[PDB]
Amino acid sequence: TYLEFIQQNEERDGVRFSWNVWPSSRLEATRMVVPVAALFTPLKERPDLPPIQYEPVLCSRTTCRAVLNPLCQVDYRAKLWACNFCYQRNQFPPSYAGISELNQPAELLPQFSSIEYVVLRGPQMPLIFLYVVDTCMEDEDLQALKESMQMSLSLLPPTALVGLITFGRMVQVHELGCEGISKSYVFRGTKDLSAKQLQEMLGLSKVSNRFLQPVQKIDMNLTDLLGELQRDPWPVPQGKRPLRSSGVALSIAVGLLECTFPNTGARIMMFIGGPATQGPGMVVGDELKTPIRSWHDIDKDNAKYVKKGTKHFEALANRAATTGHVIDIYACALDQTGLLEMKCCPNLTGGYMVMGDSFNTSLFKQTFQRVFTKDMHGQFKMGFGGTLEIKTSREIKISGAIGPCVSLNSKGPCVSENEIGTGGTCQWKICGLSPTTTLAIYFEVVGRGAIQFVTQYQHSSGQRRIRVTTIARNWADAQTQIQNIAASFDQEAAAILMARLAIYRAETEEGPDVLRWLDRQLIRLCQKFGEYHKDDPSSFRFSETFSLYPQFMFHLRRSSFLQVFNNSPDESSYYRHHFMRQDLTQSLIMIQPILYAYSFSGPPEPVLLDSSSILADRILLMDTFFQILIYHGEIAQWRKSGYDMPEYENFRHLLQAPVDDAQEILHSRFPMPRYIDTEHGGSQARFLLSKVPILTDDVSLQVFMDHLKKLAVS
Amino acid sequence: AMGSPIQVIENDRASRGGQVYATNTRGQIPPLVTTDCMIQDQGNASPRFIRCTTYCFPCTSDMAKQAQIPLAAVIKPFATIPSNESPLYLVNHGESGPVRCNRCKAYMCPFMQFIEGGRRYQCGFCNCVNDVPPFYFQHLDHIGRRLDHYEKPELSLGSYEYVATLDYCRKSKPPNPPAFIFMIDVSYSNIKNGLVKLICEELKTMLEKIPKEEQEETSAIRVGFITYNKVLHFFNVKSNLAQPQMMVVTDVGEVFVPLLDGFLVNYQESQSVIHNLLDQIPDMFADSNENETVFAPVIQAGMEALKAADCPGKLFIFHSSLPTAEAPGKLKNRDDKKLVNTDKEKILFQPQTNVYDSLAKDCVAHGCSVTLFLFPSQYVDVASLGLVPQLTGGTLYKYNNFQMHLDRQQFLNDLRNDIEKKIGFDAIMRVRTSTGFRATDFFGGILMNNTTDVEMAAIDCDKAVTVEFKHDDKLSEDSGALIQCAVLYTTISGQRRLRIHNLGLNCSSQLADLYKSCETDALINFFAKSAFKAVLHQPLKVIREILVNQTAHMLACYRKNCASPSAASQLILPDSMKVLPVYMNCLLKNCVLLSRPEISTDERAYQRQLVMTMGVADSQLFFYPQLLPIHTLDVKSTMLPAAVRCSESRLSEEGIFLLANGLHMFLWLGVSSPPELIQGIFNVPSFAHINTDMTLLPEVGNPYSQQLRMIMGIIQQKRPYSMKLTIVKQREQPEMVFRQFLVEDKGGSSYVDFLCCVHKEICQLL
Ligand SMILES: [Zn+2]
Ligand SMILES: [Zn+2]
Repeated sequence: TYLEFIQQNEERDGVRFSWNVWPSSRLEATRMVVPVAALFTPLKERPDLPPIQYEPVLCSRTTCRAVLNPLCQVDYRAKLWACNFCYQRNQFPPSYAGISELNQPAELLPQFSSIEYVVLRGPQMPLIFLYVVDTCMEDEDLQALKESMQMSLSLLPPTALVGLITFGRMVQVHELGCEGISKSYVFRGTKDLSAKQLQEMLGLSKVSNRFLQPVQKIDMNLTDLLGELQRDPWPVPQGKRPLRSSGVALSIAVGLLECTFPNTGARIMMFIGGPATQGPGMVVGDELKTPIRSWHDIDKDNAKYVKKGTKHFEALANRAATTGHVIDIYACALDQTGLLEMKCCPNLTGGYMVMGDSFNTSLFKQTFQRVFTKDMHGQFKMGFGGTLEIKTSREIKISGAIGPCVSLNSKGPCVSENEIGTGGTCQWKICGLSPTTTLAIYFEVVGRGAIQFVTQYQHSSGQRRIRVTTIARNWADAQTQIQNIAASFDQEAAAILMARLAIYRAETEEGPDVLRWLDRQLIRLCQKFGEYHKDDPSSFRFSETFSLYPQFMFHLRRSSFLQVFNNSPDESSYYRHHFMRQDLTQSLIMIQPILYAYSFSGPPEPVLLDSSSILADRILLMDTFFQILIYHGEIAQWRKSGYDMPEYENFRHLLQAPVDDAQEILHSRFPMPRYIDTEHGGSQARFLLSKVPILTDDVSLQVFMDHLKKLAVS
Repeated sequence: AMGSPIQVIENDRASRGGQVYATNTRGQIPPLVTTDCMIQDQGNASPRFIRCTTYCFPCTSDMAKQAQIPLAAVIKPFATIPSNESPLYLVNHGESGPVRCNRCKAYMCPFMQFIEGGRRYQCGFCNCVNDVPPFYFQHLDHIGRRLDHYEKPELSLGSYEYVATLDYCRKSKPPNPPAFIFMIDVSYSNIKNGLVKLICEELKTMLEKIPKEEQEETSAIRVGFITYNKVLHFFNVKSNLAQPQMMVVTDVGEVFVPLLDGFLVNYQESQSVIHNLLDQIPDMFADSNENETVFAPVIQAGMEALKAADCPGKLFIFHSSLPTAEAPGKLKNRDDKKLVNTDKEKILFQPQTNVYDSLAKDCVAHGCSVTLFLFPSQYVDVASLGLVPQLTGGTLYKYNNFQMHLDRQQFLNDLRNDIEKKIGFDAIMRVRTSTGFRATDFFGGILMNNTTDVEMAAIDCDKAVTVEFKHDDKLSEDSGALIQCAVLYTTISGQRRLRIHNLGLNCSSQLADLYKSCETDALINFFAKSAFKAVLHQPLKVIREILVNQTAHMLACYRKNCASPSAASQLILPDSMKVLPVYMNCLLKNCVLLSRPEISTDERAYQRQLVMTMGVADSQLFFYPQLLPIHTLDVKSTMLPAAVRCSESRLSEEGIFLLANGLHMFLWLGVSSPPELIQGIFNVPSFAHINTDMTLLPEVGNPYSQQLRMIMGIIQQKRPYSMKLTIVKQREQPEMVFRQFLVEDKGGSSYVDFLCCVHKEICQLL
């Protein structure tokens, strides 16, 4: 089955291609509406694999330099192997000498198409966690945030280096381990600073410090300091906002590591409780009379701080990426914090972006601890400073990537001229990644084709490692075997890959022509792979490999990811940040939420995301990735009437049945979603009904297909 | 054969010491500053507060230009009134504030003639007529004297105090009590020479002695703390702390204060937290290897802290060496000889950067005063460092080549003194005169933006301002010349207050009365500050010529207009100016006006600033030292020994002497000194058994050592700076430094040289 080919390749190689059979010519590849592209998750969870304890054998050609893999022919008599990418003849290391057809090395076995090596760099470096704490928040939020920070401190390895920066009207870089007296370095929260300046002013050498010190040495001192921290002392006048210098404190945070520990793994965890009011990075004015930017404000050219503030964090984000450090942003506040301006920091590095109402909620405390999830061996599920290089067969050229990445602008034979997204390169830099981290690579065409994904990352516990993934797909003559190509179509994966593209166009200067282009392709795909007689819309039918794709486009073009004007600018940034970060499975849940139905007549079964599925005798469980909603059908009266009564044992289990699954999702999912319990006529029923020339308006799914049906046949 | 300075001082002491000087007469001439006498105010301001160069003004402008006698007053407005003399009263005139002339704006004083049944008073200064306000009215007697003339001190006394209503305050709001901020230089220099521990260790004890009035139980002055070594270390010492915090500021280009609360706190509340800080700071920087420091930012910060607290204050800076670190106020080593015959010498006595003037203006605008304890060992540019302490009205203490085993006691005594000093803050002095003349020039540790208001950030009991008058219109020999010095200021308890000084002076068209009413000690005071201030603008050969020619022009005018006819071979001097040639000749011998050989530019700049703040009692001594014979000293029956002329001719190889001028105190020992005395004072057998380098106080000999210790104590009594003792063996010793204080010797030209020099140009006028 092709559905088993997809499931077994996503599970084995962490890859999911839009097509598993490629056209043998650039021309016919262009006419296919969805390009040859794949969702690659470089560190996919795989407990079946051993970590191989030696260096990967590499192709001796300098321009190729690929890794030995099962697709490489082997002549055990001559002790040579031929690289399947450039065809170079390659000798073996003398330690392999005893290699034979039956006792071959691991990297050649097809079971190990994806494999991980353990490198021997020689320097084992500790992890660095730099806290950057906002102190302009009620004593509730700060006291809870101190507990979340003391908790994270307990989970870090003993050798890890911790560092504390706090800010408010001022910015303070604290000296740790300085006992008998508490001392800190202070800077005006209104003036920018470079890393060289900060290196001099703090009195540091070039390239443990007094500011970054091991956990085991300073556990007692930092927890005492953490517990003694109190709010920004400077008072806040009426009708005014606190002077919060978030842009400056981060510029000092990035610089503090840039001149002490460059080119190593580190997290700059910035916790903010409100918008930055004292520039640079200034999000909004200090007076409460003016409100924070709205999508209509920034549209009317009426948000005078956006362009200035973003360019600060923009340049700040590139500095951190070029240095090799992660920037997390934990932003809890009853209003916007400026995530739109700061999104580049967790987007270009591998940082997390966590939103919230307040740090004293079950939502935030739980979400923050999931960051520090440990694996089966007590090591964090984090990796740092990753180089993702991609080699392709000489008939394929890389367009570019989309997701948490920064181009290394390393040209080569695999780089295409016309590039897509973060293109013009064969290498990307991912500062912080997790098993879930998922990019979108885009390819171009000009007996199997092959692609290799090599990822060198710094695993926790300071062990340098290299993750190698080598995949192959079949060549096909599209003038003779369209059917063989259309059978390999991955409608699920092709849906995300296009949404991945359509949202990247939404950040660029391009406007609502995205919907216009998004439908131009959808129509093209129906005309090519659709069964129909011309101008007979009713005659048109879908293959079952394609039927779901138009419904995916429907829920995408009407989703939050492209219709921002019902959300805040920070919300839209929160959504897009996670979507271009997720594997296929969770990405699908985002676009088309999953709706389950529970009733006395049968087990829980997924149902259509339409108002027809809303029935009086039915409990619904909706799952968009960011919220979990439970809807009681007009069952609501059975609930309000209290049927606790021992006679109705079953009705007590029907109410409990969807909640029991909801608690399961409320521990597994990393960005722990908002929970909603509502019912028929409830105030919060709004969150369900809403989730239930240009091609069409906000029209139902049936009319969407009808207009699509009659266009594809003409 | 001229009357020596000693002969004049002891003469006036004989005919005026131990007598009550009652200031009840207009043109009354007070005794010399060198005559210990009791003083009763009786209507005129005491000569301890204000003295004049002439207590009888010339009535017209041309008459003053004839005599060329500078008309000036030396106002020491908070001078220490002795315990046995009547103190000032504080007058409260209700919500209205003190009664003032509507046009003259002079305060109600005994110079106000009440007329018309007491309903109106005529002003004594501008002869304007005012309506007596209803709450202050009283009938008048046959004379007119108000019934309460002797009851209300503002109507009977020359010196008293007023309560200042809110319209006399910044922002029209009751000011806040001041704050002391202690800022310690912690470069390797002050670490090594053990300075840091001492200040800190010694500081714990000293804070207790912070000034406070009798009416309050705890001092209202708050205390702040700072350390630095090219970087600023602020400190948080809030009361609710177990351990003091530190906040280090590195942006020296744009300094700021990182705190408001926990900085400037009440000592008695934060006592344990402060002692915990002072215990640590020695260890904290014990291993600092930093030499470069900053300076102007330190003043920049302590001033900013005071503005942030909306309060006046005083900065206690303890500094070590030349500030070189790249920052505002960065001073270079610029000691290059262009002093004589250059026309540009004025540069050396001026600060290098332009910021120290602006910085000083900012401190005075916010009531911030800087006092500086400098511990140099090399060039420092006293012209630059001390400019802000001078303009802010603060003091400057320089300890050349500090060594702990010697200069410790000297520094601690200067430091205890400056804390307990009776201080007023955010002060502005205004000197109103009667009709015919006005104050036109001011000299002192002051700053002035207009031409009438004399702004003093802080002012103590030792400060003194010299004020010059010029002629506006013709005065009246009937009414004479009036003076009213008013000092508005804020006290150490935060109250707004006016201290008033009234002085009447006589007028006459007869030049005889003008010369008959002159004071030399005050005339010398003016000429020094006039010449010292002119150092900044004109070559020194110009300044010395002006002083000489004005002296001869004063004496010739007396010769050609007053003296009964005498022979041409005689120089004729008035009794008021018997010693004026001696003293004037010593001013021209002083290193401020002398030449490069063997004297640092720092030493010239230090003395140039010291004199600028002096009262007449101090300016007299600094220019003519006191030379006391100790060998001939009576034993156990001792007042102060009689003084002896300042010359090597009055020393004996068998003698022991004590030279002091207010800042240094020398003990001189002849080669044939009686070994009996050397044993009873130094506890060593012979003369050759002493060490000059061991100038610490000796103590053992009961018979004399106590007699020598006793006379040193009474010399030091009235002296604000505690003097650096320096012991001199007679021959081939550090006597060269000593000989410069023998001011009647040659060294420039001697005394008899300048007399003969005066008499040539007194006849050149012909
Ligand atoms: Zn190759
Ligand atoms: Zn008047």
